[PDB]
Amino acid sequence: ENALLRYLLDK
Amino acid sequence: HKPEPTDEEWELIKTVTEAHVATNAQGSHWKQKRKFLPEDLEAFSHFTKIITPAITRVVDFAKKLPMFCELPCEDQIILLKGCCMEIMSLRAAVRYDPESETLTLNGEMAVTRGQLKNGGLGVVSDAIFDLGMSLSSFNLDDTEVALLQAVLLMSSDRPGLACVERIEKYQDSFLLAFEHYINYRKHHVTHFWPKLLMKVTDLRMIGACHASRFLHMKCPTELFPPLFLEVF
Ligand SMILES: COc1nc(C(=O)NCC(=O)O)c(O)c2ccc(Oc3c(C)cc(C(=O)c4cccc(C)c4)cc3C)cc12
Repeated sequence: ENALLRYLLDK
Repeated sequence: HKPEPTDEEWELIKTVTEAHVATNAQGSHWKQKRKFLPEDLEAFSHFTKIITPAITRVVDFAKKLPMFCELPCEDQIILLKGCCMEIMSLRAAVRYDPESETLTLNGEMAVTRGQLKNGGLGVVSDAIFDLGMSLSSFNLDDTEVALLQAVLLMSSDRPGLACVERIEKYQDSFLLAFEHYINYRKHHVTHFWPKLLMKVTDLRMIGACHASRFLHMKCPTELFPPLFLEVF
């Protein structure tokens, strides 16, 4: 649930 | 005598242009690193394997805009979901070669109209190719493409957004700075600014049909790459 997108945004 | 960019606008143009160039595949080396694809689910396979790096470059582009970074992550998620396919489409359309009648994807794969269409995009392939063809006489430079990307990224009308007005303010900055650059560039095309705004609508329609077709394309979901599913 946006977990990959969330990871890529907060790096 | 139409207004040319302010100093603040020139700084914004530098920021967004540099963000675009740093995240545009083989910016320099795309024409030569390009290989033509020969000849459904099998082109689905080469097109799935390349979508994920294309999404990632869009994410990188957004993350180099300081305006984007002051937004809450849940708004960033909505904005990126709304504009990946519009930006990726634009990035392919400006890489139309009339001679080969190809678009280049990921700075490396040249596809034809039939390849992209049979490959799985359907009528949206015709929409992206016809945008590429009509962008030829526009002669868009890196700055104009970056500003088009910034304008699509900063869409307030995206459903679920918290900072709807902060976003519209950011967009209005990019739009003003973009028009001023256009006034300054003096393209030899009548009503260039009104016509570029119509191209923005063309990309927004591509954004919504990709959405429409993804619904219809569900073919089990573990077959589609994870990040693609996140950005529908
Ligand atoms: C916008 O145009 C595109 N641009 C780029 C790109 O690199 N742009 C240039 C640049 O960024 O410099 C791509 O890499 C694309 C990859 C697939 C694609 O279109 C699709 C195709 C040709 C098939 C399907 C599918 O059938 C499918 C279904 C589920 C999952 C997946 C990954 C694919 C979906 C899409 C978006 C469209 C792409």
